[PDB]
Amino acid sequence: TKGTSSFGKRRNKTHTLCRRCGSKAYHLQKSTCGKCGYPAKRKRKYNWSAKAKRRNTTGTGRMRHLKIVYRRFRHGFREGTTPK
Amino acid sequence: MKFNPFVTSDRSKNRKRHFNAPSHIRRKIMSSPLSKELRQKYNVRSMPIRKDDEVQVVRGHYKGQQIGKVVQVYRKKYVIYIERVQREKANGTTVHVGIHPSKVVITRLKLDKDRKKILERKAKSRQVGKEKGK
Amino acid sequence: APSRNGMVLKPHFHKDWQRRVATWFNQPARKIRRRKARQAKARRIAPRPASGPIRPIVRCPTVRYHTKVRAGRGFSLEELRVAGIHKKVARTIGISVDPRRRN
Amino acid sequence: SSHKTFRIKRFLAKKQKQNRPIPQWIRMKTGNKIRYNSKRRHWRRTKLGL
Amino acid sequence: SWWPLPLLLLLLLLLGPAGARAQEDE
Amino acid sequence: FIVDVKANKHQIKQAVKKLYDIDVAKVNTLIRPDGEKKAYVRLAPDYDALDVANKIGI
Amino acid sequence: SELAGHQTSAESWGTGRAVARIPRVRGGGTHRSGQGAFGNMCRGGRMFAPTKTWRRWHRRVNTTQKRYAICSALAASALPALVMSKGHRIEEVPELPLVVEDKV
Amino acid sequence: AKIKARDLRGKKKEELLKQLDDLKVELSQLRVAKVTGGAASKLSKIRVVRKSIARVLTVINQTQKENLRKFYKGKKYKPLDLRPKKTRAMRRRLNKHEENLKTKKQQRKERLYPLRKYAVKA
Amino acid sequence: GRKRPVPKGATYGKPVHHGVNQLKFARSLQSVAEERAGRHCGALRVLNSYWVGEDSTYKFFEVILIDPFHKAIRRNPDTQWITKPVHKHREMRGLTSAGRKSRGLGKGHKFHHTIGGSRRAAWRRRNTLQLHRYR
RNA sequence: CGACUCUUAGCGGUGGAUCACUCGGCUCGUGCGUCGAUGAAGAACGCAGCUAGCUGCGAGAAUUAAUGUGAAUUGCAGGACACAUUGAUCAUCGACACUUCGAACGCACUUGCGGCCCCGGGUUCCUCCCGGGGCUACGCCUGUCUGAGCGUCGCUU
RNA sequence: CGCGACCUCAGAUCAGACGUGGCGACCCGCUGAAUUUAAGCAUAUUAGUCAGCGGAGGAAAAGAAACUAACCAGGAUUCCCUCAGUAACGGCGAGUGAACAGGGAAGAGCCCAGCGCCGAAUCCCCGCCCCGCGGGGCGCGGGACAUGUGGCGUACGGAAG
RNA sequence: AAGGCUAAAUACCGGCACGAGACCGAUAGUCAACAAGUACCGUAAGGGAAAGUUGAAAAGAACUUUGAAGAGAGAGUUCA
RNA sequence: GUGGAGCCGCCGCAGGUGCAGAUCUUGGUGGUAGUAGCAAAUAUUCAAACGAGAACUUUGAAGGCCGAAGUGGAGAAGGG
Ligand SMILES: O=C(c1ccc(-n2nnc3cccnc32)cc1)N(c1ncccc1Cl)[C@@H]1CCCNC1
Ligand SMILES: [Mg+2]
Ligand SMILES: [Mg+2]
Ligand SMILES: [Mg+2]
Ligand SMILES: [Mg+2]
Ligand SMILES: [Mg+2]
Ligand SMILES: [Mg+2]
Ligand SMILES: [Mg+2]
Ligand SMILES: [Mg+2]
Ligand SMILES: [Mg+2]
Ligand SMILES: [Zn+2]
Repeated sequence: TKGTSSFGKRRNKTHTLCRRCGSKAYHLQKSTCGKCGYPAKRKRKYNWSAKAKRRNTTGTGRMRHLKIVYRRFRHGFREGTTPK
Repeated sequence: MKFNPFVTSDRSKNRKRHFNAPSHIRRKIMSSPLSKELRQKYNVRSMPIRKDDEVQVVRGHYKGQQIGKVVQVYRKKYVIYIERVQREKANGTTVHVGIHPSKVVITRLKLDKDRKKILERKAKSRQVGKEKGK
Repeated sequence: APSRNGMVLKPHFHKDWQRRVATWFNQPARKIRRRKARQAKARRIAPRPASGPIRPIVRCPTVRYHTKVRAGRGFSLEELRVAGIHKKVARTIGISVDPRRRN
Repeated sequence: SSHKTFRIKRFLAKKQKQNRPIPQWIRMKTGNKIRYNSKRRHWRRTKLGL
Repeated sequence: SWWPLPLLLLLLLLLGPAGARAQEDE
Repeated sequence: FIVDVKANKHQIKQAVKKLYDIDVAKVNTLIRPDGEKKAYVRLAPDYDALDVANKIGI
Repeated sequence: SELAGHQTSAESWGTGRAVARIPRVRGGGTHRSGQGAFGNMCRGGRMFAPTKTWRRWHRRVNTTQKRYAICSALAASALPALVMSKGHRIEEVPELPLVVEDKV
Repeated sequence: AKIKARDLRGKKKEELLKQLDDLKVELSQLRVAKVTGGAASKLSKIRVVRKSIARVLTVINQTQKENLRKFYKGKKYKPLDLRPKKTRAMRRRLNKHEENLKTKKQQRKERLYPLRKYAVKA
Repeated sequence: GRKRPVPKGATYGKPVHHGVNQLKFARSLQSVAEERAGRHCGALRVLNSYWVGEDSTYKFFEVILIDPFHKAIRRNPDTQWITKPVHKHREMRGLTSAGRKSRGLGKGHKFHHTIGGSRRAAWRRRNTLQLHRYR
């Protein structure tokens, strides 16, 4: 009753995936995510989990715009076109 | 002795830039010496090899006395192919064995607009060095 | 835990002292750094004397040190009165000025 | 479920397209070391979790 | 083909407790 | 056809009409389970689906 | 060693369960699921007494011994028994404190 | 039959769009040739016609946007995608003019008592 | 003062920290006024504030704010220090007149619990182990 | 005698220690010290002739332009060799472009339902009619427009 | 009744700007333990540290005495060596613990309100032009701010006439 | 005193680019030398691996023969 | 003898300095052992066909079970 027969009544899901971090941690009744806390404005990170930071620091993604800022830095942020 | 504090000396960091080089650095590093008739005439020590230069191999299983044009330049495998040196497979289909361009002597170049300018610039950079010897 | 005749010691290591440790490995590299900052400054003020203005004669306060003479902060604004040079012209000619000093 | 929302089946389509072997021209490439797709998912053993 | 695939970690979890109980004389 | 999934049946009805110079009776659409939208464009009774197929390539 | 090598959850099983009382990693699934974590015995664990970068690397010698050692090293460069018994083939060489003129 | 970018910059707007809408027809009837059995010589043409179709769109956008910067030249209040995008913390610095402002109490303090050059030997 | 925000007044530690209901919050009430005036208006730079009233339950402070991007503040170099990006949010760092009175800083023999910079920069520097290279 | 067992050895298995190698760490030091409403970090999905991952990208999608460089890319095909055209490839990177979510911005998050303005075709339309575009978050500052008050008055009635 | 001036306030998809969120090694403001040590344990210690919360910046904070001193006196801040495991705190137990002299690294000083004087001599926004690039300045003209006090000289080392 | 500003000397286990070492050498060194915060596990918070080396060059064993094939017997490539 | 690119003696220096044990850690291999086992819900049989090869596939024939609160016909959640 306690074990392998009450596992059969697992039929309806507590969490769905989150819009902001893509997790399966968005709780369908609390309406909040368990990783980022989506309807809060800030990102949910804590210093008591050092590993859970490095899953989602800056650098663990594409960096679609900080790739370019680091490349535009080393020439001083030009705005004219070029010399031919 | 190396004196510049902005160039390496370690085996691990020179082997990394050698195998992961861009393909325009990689033609500078697949260079080849010239012959004695051709460096007495163009006074330049060596050139990067290209598609139609004719070559005699100087080391290996195939050595000397066979001038032959090169036919393909694998930069990915750091290897040139020469029109005469080949190898029979088990199938009977002969294919080119590939050799390294520092094991290679250019005996006649291929001259276009740009290969003239590079030889001219690599030559002028030597008699400036002969003028330091006052 | 103690033993025979020795000192009775109070080592101050009962605290997380390994996160606050200072290693002077950069201390060669900061000595050649602050030499270069002296050299690149000495030619920036090129005719002016290095180590800046003239400092005053100052006797050290205590019973321990009042026999000796020390460089000071600046001139008291009555020396510049008596020597006859203006206090807003003194520091631009190379004279350190300390307005809170009494003689 | 046969009642699904559009985010679920544009998620289940992405997991269905990358459940696919390597092409056999790709082990002939120079210097590689992949030899079979190790990220293959069977629909009974490993389940996606929504 | 040929090259197959890896299986799964054993992931054993302990269970039983000194068989069928049993208490010594008091 | 196979159609981009941001299109609806009003846009497909004008895209097929203006690229292929033929009338469209009705359209049915289907997100096929490998991700893409499949369109079933039924031509008008004036036109034939066969010769339009032979001039678009197949 | 870079930091703790303890960046790993591990508590002992403690009780019976017939395995040694080293801490075990948590969870399941993966191979690293009941393996013995940190301690200087374990594959993947932490080494005994990890080296610290504040070991005393540099030594003092007071100046009148540094000068003693460098007066003792020039005077031995002027004896042909000592300078040949270090390896330098000075057999064909002239007068043993070799000086040359300042033109060099 | 190669499409060069500098070949297209001296052309009119209605000539580019005719030659853009041309390339969209040959890009589509090559996808018909792919989705049928196959005509493998015409499946390497599907890359030199979709990289040629980016060249026409770039020349259209660069004769549209650099013509649009001539229009707001010398105007107050130009649009946001014509202003320089140099790293938001730089758009909130003052400017070279306001950073070089001096008050009148500090203008006469610099001209009455200016910094002299000197040395001390004789 | 502050009540210690703890459920049913039970703090669970050693008895010296049972202090629910006699605790005083070492930052002043004027600095709380400067803060949430500057917390609501984030585009504004707070200069300082003063006192205008109190009754029994409430205390009233007029907080004076500076708009850094107005061209009467962006010009006039007597005021251009506060339109410079290190002066963002001077109360969340305690840099106003009401803020720095809680930091306990000052010159003198009464104030060298903060003898380099601040209270926790004096703390780090007396509690670091400065084992040198030749030691 | 033949098996079974035991101990040595030769050979073969099973296994992956050892040694040799190292495009990885680790530590120290140096220079710099730069994100975002002009849409960041992060997430989702899509992009190759044959492509699943990784890596690179964004419907211009395994990259366009520009400048440097000067004949390759390469697992296999295909197609431009022209380079006294603009020239393959690679690097650089300042010009253009940059789907959806996200501070995330019309409201919702169920790809749900809008509201104004302009442009194309239908009623040549104002009145909930297809497509395209633009605008529409909150706080807050200076100004402008509208105007609330048995708030303080002034002239009038 | 109405009209008007203000004063306190509201609305706008008003003209133009700004704030939000990320990283957080170092820095600032808060808040805050218990393991542990005391051979037990309460004050103490751990420790004003870990964890929590908020703000930055290439540095930050501090900073030109409501200082130290006590003698022939020194002279902003920060940092280093020393002072010093010292004076002092502590079931005076376990333990905790600065500063001023002194020698160096670096060195730099200044501003306002007030007080009065000056016909508000000051500033913002828009309109067109002298002249301009890669745009911001003096000028020409109204609409505002502002006397409930803008700007000039002025700062305790004195200042003004 | 109860208002304000201020460079340098100082800090830097995150970022961008570097140079080095009496360091480790694939059970070591980062968890990760490899499609690694990946495979996998948990409703979630979170947990988290294993896995380097043919050869100088694929020259990666044509062809013959046994068997339905896997697998052999020859032959061949190679210093091997 | 295998192996195919590095290695050692002496004088000093410096350590992550020598294993049989820790219900040690990780990996590998035994004996037990061709053993325990492949026993809940009545049941299989004949011929044929395709095939290298048939107790199990298919097809026909016989004999049975479920027996309409089904071992039948469709769904929801879940799966993908
Ligand atoms: O299933 C078990 C059961 C029996 C023995 C073990 N053991 N014994 N030594 C052991 C060593 C290691 C692991 N497990 C072990 C575990 C469980 N039961 C059980 N029987 C008797 C007393 C208590 C219980 Cl709970 C059920 C109860 C319901 C009816 N069917 C039997
Ligand atoms: Mg919100
Ligand atoms: Mg290295
Ligand atoms: Mg508790
Ligand atoms: Mg000593
Ligand atoms: Mg053997
Ligand atoms: Mg910054
Ligand atoms: Mg390009
Ligand atoms: Mg619209
Ligand atoms: Mg191994
Ligand atoms: Zn989330």
